[PDB]
Amino acid sequence: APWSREAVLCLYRALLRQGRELRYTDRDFYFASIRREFRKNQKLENLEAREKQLEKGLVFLHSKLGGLI
Amino acid sequence: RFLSPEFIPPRGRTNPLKFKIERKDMLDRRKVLPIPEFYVGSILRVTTADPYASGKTSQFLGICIKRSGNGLGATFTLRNTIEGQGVEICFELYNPRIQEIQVVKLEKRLDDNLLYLRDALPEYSTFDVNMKPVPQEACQEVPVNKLKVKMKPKPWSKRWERPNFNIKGIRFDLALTEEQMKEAQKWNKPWIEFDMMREYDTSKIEAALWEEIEASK
Amino acid sequence: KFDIDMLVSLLRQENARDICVIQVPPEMRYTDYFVIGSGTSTRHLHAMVHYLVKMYKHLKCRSDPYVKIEGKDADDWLCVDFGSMVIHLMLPETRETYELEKLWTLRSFDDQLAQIAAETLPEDF
Amino acid sequence: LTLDGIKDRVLYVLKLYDKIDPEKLSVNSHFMKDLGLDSLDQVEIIMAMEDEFGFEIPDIDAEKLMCPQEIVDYIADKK
Amino acid sequence: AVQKMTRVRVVDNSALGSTPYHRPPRCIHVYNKSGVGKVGDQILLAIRGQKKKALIVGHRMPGSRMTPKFDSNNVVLIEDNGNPVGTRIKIPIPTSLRRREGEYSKVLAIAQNFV
Amino acid sequence: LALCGTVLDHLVGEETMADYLLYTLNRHGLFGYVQHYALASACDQIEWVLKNVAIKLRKTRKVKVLTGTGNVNVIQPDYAMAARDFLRTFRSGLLGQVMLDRDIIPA
Amino acid sequence: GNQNRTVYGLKVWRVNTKHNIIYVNGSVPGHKNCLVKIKDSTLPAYKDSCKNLPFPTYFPDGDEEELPEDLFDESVWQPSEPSITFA
Ligand SMILES: [Mg+2]
Repeated sequence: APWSREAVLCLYRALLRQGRELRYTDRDFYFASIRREFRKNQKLENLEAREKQLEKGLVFLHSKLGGLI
Repeated sequence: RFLSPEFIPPRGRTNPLKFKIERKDMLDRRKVLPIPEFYVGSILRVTTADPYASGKTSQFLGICIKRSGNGLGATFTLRNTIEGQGVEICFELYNPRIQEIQVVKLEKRLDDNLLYLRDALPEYSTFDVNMKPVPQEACQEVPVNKLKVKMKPKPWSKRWERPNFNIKGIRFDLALTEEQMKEAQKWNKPWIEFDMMREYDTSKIEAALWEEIEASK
Repeated sequence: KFDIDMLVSLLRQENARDICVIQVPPEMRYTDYFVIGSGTSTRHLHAMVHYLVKMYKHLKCRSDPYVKIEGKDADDWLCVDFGSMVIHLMLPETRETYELEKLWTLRSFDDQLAQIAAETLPEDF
Repeated sequence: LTLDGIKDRVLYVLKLYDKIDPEKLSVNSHFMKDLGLDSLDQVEIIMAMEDEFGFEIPDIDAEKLMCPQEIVDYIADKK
Repeated sequence: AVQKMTRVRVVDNSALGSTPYHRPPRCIHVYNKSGVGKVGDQILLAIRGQKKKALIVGHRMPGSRMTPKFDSNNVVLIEDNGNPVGTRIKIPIPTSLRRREGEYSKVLAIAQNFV
Repeated sequence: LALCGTVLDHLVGEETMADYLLYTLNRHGLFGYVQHYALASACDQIEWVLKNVAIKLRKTRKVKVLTGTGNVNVIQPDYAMAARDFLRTFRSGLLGQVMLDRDIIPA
Repeated sequence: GNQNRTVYGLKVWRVNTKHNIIYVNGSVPGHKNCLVKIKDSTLPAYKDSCKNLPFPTYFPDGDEEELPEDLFDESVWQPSEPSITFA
């Protein structure tokens, strides 16, 4: 369904990897929120739908975790 | 030799000194910021510092639909459509919070007013915000874009078919039947163009003004 | 001095939950820093807002102008806009419904925004 | 390094994840089938595990462990 | 300039406006001592048999130089407590709303595009 | 009190009232408008039924809608006319017998 | 029309010594090329503000110091200055 299941997981690890480098924010809230995002959406999707969701996550990573200090 | 319109004085009983004083101030701002040559119908990108923030800059790109004003108060309007919402900002050339003016695409259009673009189809009003500038040739004459736009249903902002507007950039044939075109010609004043006391000749004024502008350089 | 570091420490001391700090690129002309923090109840929300404003006036800003407290008529969402920072304090359910974090994190890829399409107006035949 | 320590420490951290509900956390607890941890779920076990033992684990093969014993060896032989 | 009986375009994603209905909303009251309404002025709409508060975010009438003139009279619906009814605004909103006296930070938070 | 025709319908709009018919008509089970107006199948949305009724009666208007680039006049089906005819059929009794006050009388 | 009217409390933004031009805030009664009467404001706030100004009058023959061609008020943004950036 996704561009690649490997990329899907790769994205998550990357996000969580940076998740422990934040300073001015609730580190726990970050983890929790992200988990809900991935889970709720990725469980069932189509090629086009899954392509968009993974793409939005990809840009978030490449934008200083969405400017989230 | 392109003399910017704002320098040309309007006729009246105001003293020439009032204009000389203003020109000196106008030339002073131009040295600090260069105001590029542009005409109605050319696409411009204007970067202005927002006063509602901490000197952060804003950018707006659009086609210059109108140019008006004399002296240090001269203005130009330029339109664009953003997420399917038309917007027009009337900028002031000499406002000291205009960081930069870039002529993305320099050209001339059949008319010197493009207000009718409000009633034309959205395509003729939408321009890409991120478009890169097109090349220009200094030792050449500016191109004249002869595009004739297509209008939306008849109820318009104004009666553009009427002879007083003198619009030459609308496809009247498609949107109006010849019966309407004949009827609209009942407001035509043929004598206007042929009465010699209504014409303001600025050739000598432009010649003297051009010399002064170069001399100050 | 009054800065983001002082504000977050002030918010942490008063024990707010889920404090999120999103930087805003200079391109957007809204604010340098965007702050969202949840609160236990309406009473707690009022206390936090009052404390921050009280500290703000005390903490220098002698030349800098004053800041209004907005949303007092509202019972669950209060927003205070400082010169270069904006803080929104709201209850958990209000935070969940509006999802301010997602919009500013994902500028144009927010799920709610995606659902908002464009249209035109053709005749009916 | 202590082999028993790695096992109990890996088992200790694995115990804490109420997300996995350690109803049966045998040293050979199959992360995927026994615990029903999706590809996403098994990773967070690693990533969280990485924090415990100074990380340095590459996911290339950390997604093939699927049992506390193997991951114990995976780190024991990497330490 | 918005007056009594003007026709308005709701620019939220809220169901109250979003839903296509044969009649547009019409202004019933302008919250000013001046009967006229400009950018940042609240108004009371009559939208689908319901009386609902709203805020003007743009209009077709010219304003002062360096401000944006829109092609439609744009309005956002606000609850009685003052919280916006809708959660998103995809149409550009002028940045003057920030400094006008009043409560506009909530609306600005919901607006992604500013002109 | 407006359903039966006791008060002038334009005081209520005739659009917050046509909806009420569909609710009670469907609620009470009198699925007669489908056959009379040859609708596809039962429904509970005015915009849909009044779309069907309008087409059946071949009635359309030229209505000004306000889009993002400016007002435009677009021909559209008469939602207003359908509401009247839908009301005027009900009141004529060809849509069935009704007991608007029900569960208030039994009690 | 054609009546004597007075405007009160108009600020002076700049003076041009070379051409003897005064820049006065806002509008002044009369048409262009109309002669006007200029005198210090009689409003309560500016009761004794003429302490700083030349008390009898400004004498250029005295030549105590030669004035710049253009005099400005501090708030005024002069042309030829860097563009305003509200940093
Ligand atoms: Mg008009």
